Amino acid sequence: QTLASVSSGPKHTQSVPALTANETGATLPTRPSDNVETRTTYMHFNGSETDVESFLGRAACVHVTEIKNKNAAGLDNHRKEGLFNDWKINLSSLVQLRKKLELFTYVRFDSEYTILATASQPEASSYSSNLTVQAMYVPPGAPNPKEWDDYTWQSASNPSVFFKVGETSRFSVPFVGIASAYNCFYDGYSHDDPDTPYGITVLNHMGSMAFRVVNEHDVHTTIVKIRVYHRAKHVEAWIPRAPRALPYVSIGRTNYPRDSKTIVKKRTNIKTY
Amino acid sequence: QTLASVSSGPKHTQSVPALTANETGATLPTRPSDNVETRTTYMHFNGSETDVESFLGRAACVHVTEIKNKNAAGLDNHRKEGLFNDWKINLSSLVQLRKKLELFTYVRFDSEYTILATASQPEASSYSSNLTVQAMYVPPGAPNPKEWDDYTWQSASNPSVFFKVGETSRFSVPFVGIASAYNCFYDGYSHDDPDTPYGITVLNHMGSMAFRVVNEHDVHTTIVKIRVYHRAKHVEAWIPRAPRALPYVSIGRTNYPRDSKTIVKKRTNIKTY
Amino acid sequence: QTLASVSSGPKHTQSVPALTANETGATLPTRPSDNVETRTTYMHFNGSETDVESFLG
Amino acid sequence: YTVINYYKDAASSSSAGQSFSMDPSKFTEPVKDLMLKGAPALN
Amino acid sequence: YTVINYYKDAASSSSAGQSFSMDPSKFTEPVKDLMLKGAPALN
Amino acid sequence: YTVINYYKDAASSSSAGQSFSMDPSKFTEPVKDLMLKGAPALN
Amino acid sequence: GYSDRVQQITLGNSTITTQEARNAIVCYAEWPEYLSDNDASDVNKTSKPDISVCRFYTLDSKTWKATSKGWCWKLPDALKDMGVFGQNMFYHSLGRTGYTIHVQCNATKFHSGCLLVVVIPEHQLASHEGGTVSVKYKYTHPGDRGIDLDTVEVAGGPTSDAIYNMDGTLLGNLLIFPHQFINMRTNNTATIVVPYINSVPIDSMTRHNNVSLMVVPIAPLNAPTGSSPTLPVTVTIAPMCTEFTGIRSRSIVPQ
Amino acid sequence: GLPTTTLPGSGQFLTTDDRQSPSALPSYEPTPRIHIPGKVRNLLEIIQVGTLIPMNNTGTNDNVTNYLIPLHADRQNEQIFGTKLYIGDGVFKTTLLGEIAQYYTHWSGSLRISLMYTGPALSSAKIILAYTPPGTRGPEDKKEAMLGTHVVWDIGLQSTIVMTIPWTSGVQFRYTDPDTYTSAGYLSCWYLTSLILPPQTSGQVYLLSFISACPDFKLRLMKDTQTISQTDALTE
Amino acid sequence: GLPTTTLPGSGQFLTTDDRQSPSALPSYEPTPRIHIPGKVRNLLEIIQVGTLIPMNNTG
Amino acid sequence: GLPTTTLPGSGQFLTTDDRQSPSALPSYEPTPRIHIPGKVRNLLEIIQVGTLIPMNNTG
Ligand SMILES: [Ca+2]
Repeated sequence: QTLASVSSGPKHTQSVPALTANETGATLPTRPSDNVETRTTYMHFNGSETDVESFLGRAACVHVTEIKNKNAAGLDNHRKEGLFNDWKINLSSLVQLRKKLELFTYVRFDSEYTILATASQPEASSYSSNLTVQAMYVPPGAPNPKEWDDYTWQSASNPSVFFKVGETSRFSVPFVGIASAYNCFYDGYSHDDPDTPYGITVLNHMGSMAFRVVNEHDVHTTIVKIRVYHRAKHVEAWIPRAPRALPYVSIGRTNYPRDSKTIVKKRTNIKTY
Repeated sequence: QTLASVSSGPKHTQSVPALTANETGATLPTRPSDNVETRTTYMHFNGSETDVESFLGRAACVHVTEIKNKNAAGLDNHRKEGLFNDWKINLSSLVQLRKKLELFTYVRFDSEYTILATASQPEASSYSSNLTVQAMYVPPGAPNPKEWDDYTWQSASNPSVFFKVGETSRFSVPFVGIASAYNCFYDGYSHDDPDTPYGITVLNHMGSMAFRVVNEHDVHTTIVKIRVYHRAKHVEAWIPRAPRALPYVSIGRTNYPRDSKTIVKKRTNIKTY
Repeated sequence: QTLASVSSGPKHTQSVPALTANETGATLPTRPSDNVETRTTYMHFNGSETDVESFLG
Repeated sequence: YTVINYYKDAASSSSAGQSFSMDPSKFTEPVKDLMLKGAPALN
Repeated sequence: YTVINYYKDAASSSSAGQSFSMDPSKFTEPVKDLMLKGAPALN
Repeated sequence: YTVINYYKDAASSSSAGQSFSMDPSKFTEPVKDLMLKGAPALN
Repeated sequence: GYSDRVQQITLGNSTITTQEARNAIVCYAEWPEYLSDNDASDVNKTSKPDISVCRFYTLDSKTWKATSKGWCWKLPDALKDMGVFGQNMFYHSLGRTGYTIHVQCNATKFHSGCLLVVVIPEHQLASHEGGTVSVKYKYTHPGDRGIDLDTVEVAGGPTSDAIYNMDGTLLGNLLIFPHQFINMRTNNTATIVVPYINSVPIDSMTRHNNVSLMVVPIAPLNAPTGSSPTLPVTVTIAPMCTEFTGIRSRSIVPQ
Repeated sequence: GLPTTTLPGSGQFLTTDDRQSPSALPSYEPTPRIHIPGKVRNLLEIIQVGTLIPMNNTGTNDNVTNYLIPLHADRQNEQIFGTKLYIGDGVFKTTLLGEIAQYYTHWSGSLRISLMYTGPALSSAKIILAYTPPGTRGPEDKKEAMLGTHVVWDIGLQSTIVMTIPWTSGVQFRYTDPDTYTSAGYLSCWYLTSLILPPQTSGQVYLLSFISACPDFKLRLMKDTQTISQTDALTE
Repeated sequence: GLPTTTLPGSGQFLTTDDRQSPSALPSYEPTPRIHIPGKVRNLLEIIQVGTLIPMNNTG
Repeated sequence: GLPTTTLPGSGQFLTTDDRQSPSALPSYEPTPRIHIPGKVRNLLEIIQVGTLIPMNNTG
């Protein structure tokens, strides 16, 4: 038992806790017993669910993509045809999690990736194909796939997972930052150039993931949609910031819509209840 | 804590570590503190990921083959028809892993084989057949399959695995070399003959693997593709060599394309940045 | 370590292991050191794979 | 309850426990000179 | 390495170990009178 | 973390640990007479 | 008073001397030694001729021209006609040995040029043709002559590409192998002690070369004005800790 | 009949996992190990060995002359060579260090550059080797260059000069793949005095440069290289 | 070959579970942590900080 | 309800594995062993016995 409130009686002192000076920049821990006669009560509470481990410890969808399985004969752009796809791992494309991460400035953690692949056959097909997807972790510098069945899929040194459509794949990934933490924000540039981008840093690089169906083609086309979920484990977060108020518009940019002008709800009278 | 660098101040000695003699064939471990005033810093690093166990400890694709399941009635060459196939286990057909192995001269390890079999029905079929593949380990000297359902598949003494298409098979294999290690290179011949091959030695033999679908035939044909992955465990490697620069052209031969003449990137001026 | 072969030198004895009598129905365990000068070497082998449990296992 | 790690890498393990070392002060009273509730904020 | 039997019947258990009690003699020297390598096979 | 081998054969086991017995010298200083950094390479 | 530069190597009834050395390399930090019982397989007794084979044999000289590409010798092949060593090498089914390789090239404080002297364990050569064509036995078994890299390529022989190490790898990375340089301004010679390196305890000395000594000009030879534009290159080699086994009738090889 | 629950990922084949599996050859006895010199335990062992840099990148075809840095007599204040410090690219890409660095994603550590003089014994020279940390342009002259990490080389008996490139960085790891934020600076060479040849001598003299890593070095996040590929599987 | 019985829920992906999984990058060494002021452990830490209320909601 | 993860190879039938299985005849009592001369334990036992070589291969 920790006390939520203590028994407190009347006052008539020179010690006035009700008065302070917010000019100082401080917020003194006043308690109701500083301005009211109180009774003893117990916290009966530890605050587990608000620990940052908790707060960022659940899987959230961070990306949805699509691939296909057709007959690649005569097709000159496998990527455009949808025979394989990429994903430049980033956690700011889907907004639900992005607002959570951004509550802090620097963030360090391990990742638990769960990949779901569901299939659909939108047009006339005799049966539903049982496909196998390959997910390849392509670190910057490794050769990029160009065709759905390149030498690249050999993946001799790049980690890859093979799993069935309808199933799910799960693996953990260590904190892969080149610095001591990930930058939720970065008020800088890659080099002092007049035209180089701002904010986006390799200091947030987590990689690129490549996807494909390992099977050949049937008579029909099968559409595979991939959903990537991320869960943060072994979390560390520094420097809390102001919540995001305006809509997001772009990945890795604090840019906000210019026609968004009413985030705060309005009344008519400051006196109404 | 191991030191990455020590604190080091100005110098004016007769002890000149900046000067040496590369004629000797040695590379002395100079450190930045031999030519610069330094500060103390810590390694904060052990070098786990560069251990050869690590380097060769991940699965890499070492072969892709295909088999089928039709009606073998009237077919006189089951092998050509694709009712069963072979594979003379070798780790130099796919280049990604081959360049890694060849960084060393002799190499000793255990193998962890993972076999994936995916199916495809390229032409009009009512449903997708659920097939079972048999993978037989055929040591040199054992009788070779001739038909898809020979007495050979009885496999009374040859190890074999049965698994379903869409699934995967995994087993380990002990170091099966007749010598103390595997030869990544061999500057020799089988016997002193003027016409016998060069390089290729039974000293690299790992075997031959036979594949087939155990099921009979349906009304349609089913195409099964087999991908074999190899992972090295309990690794030992001796005598490091120069990396491969030129493209590979043949299995077990150091031969390289004769029209490949520019492996090193060129400038215009040795002075440009 | 079990010995595969022992060091063995020249001979000139009355003890002739190279001669026997197969009429008896026996096969005496001669070793190369009975007819050749040898060096010491180790079995480095137990014979697991030839156990009948293995053979029919 | 019990838990034994089945993997070699530390990343593989499940969630870390509750910090129990909360301290809102770095955020609520980062003042140089200590201010005591009840005494004049500014003298 | 470890192994515990999950079944009641002895038949259910895996393979028996290596015999280590090889003795080719019953097959290679089943002679009544002992013959010594090096001495006259027949005297 | 814990690991017990479920199989009889040594090949069946997972990856071997980190060697921790690195020694670049056999490759970087295979000289007969010892050379000391700081002293004349050739005298 | 002694120097890293002046040295004497006495092996059998031959003594070599150099007054301009640059230390010497002992491959993989290992000195030659005979085969041990723990490592032995073959039950036979090994023959150790000693001082009759473990002495220095001098190969036919080479001529360093300003356009020279390099030279390659294969061991034990290069010493197959060298006195009692070659004899023993063809009467036994198996042999084993290490060597002391001494490469010589003297000049003038006015010359400049640099040779790379390297020993490559298992130097599997690439063919002139490429594809699935193998380098014919006789081309990797030139004997004392060795492989002269600026000779026109023939069908079934190796490539003549020093830049590609005749094997598909680049010249600059040849430094990962025990090597030594012969920098005229400094050097005079290069000495390399080679232990037995193989995946088998003992082997056939005729169907397999364990190493190939390579001498490659890196910095072109540049002689003083009015001086002779060439310099000879001499290679002296001594087998050490030699063992032979499987004696019988003379081995029969192609040619 | 022990109640269980299977988890997400069940049945997946992650090429990078490490578990036990049954041996297909039970009871089999591997050949005994014999001693073999030159055992490699870690890749960090071999990148400490210096190999030649093809600094004379000029040309169209690979040729032994790529490793030779030309030097000219009676030239003063002039520049000998320049290059960026992209170990996964440019002149360092084919070297042993750059070759192995490209199997990993991150790198960190100090580098060793040796320059070996091959000119006549009766010649003389004084050269200046410099390392310009990131943040500016490559030096345009010796004056600009000498303001950074540098070594003045006096050519003599001691044939080679060794300069270490101390880890000069904010972030603790740089990418091997050329990325702007993680660039390592420049490297350049100039005459501090000039090359002087003796009578009866002429032409060009060359320098051989070697690259290797210091014990300082680290490489992480293993990946596939761009230095090898194929269009079809190979056959015998 | 230990007899088991799989339970309802087998194979489900509950975004809120917390279990071990294999590391895709085995043997990898994360960058060392450096000291960084302003560490947040619980959200209850930061809501104790007063922020302005837009009470003049009019407009 | 103990959380598990099934691995590659699950369900395969490798003729060469060695594991436990349920007995189809539980409680059954095998006939007692009687002594029988000529027990063979290893194949290396019998190849030490010499047999005739058909050297006159002619015919
Ligand atoms: Ca149907």
